[PDB]
Amino acid sequence: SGVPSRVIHIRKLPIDVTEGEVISLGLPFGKVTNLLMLKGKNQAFIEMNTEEAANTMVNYYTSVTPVLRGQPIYIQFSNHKELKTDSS
Repeated sequence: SGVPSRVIHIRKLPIDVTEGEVISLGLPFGKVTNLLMLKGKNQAFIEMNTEEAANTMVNYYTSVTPVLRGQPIYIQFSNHKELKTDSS
């Protein structure tokens, strides 16, 4: 059944790109509730307002990968409950 997936961990992405793109892809998936580009190890994390959104994000990308102006940026699920906002 449903899979606890709210945060979408974007891989193979040069954290720093533009949101309009990252979110642009999520548009059809549903709605973006947040987009934090962790420059750390080139990894982004977006939060979908609906479960059907988060899933479709990675699920659909299960085969087809999204790129940026010619830069393929993988979109995978998260590895934690939910994205924490700094410290409130």
